[PDB]
Amino acid sequence: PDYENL
Amino acid sequence: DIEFPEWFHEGLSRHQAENLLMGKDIGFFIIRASQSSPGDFSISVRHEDDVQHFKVMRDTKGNYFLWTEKFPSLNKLVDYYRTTSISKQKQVFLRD
Repeated sequence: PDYENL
Repeated sequence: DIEFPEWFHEGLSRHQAENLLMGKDIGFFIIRASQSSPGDFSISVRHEDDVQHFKVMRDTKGNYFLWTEKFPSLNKLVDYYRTTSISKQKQVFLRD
């Protein structure tokens, strides 16, 4: 799942 | 003097975190043990229309950081994102 700071 | 902050829920999933924070206003947030990366932690934060997720980064001296600035604890990281936007794409500020 995505993370906004990676 | 060890109790966790009221918004630190260790076991909460990504999906449970989005469902919870949809019922709160912009900036409200929780911290959970990361589900997709065991041993990480995650901050889920209510944005305008949705909930976005940030990975808690660490270094060998044990600092915490999300972007640039580094902190000696999770609480000091939190407190700094009460007045510097946690989102680089819209303006969003941790609130409890």
